[PDB]
Amino acid sequence: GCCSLPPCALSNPDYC
Repeated sequence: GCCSLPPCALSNPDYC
């Protein structure tokens, strides 16, 4: 999911 994908985690910091 998002939190294990660097580009996604970077854009969704509070979510992760």
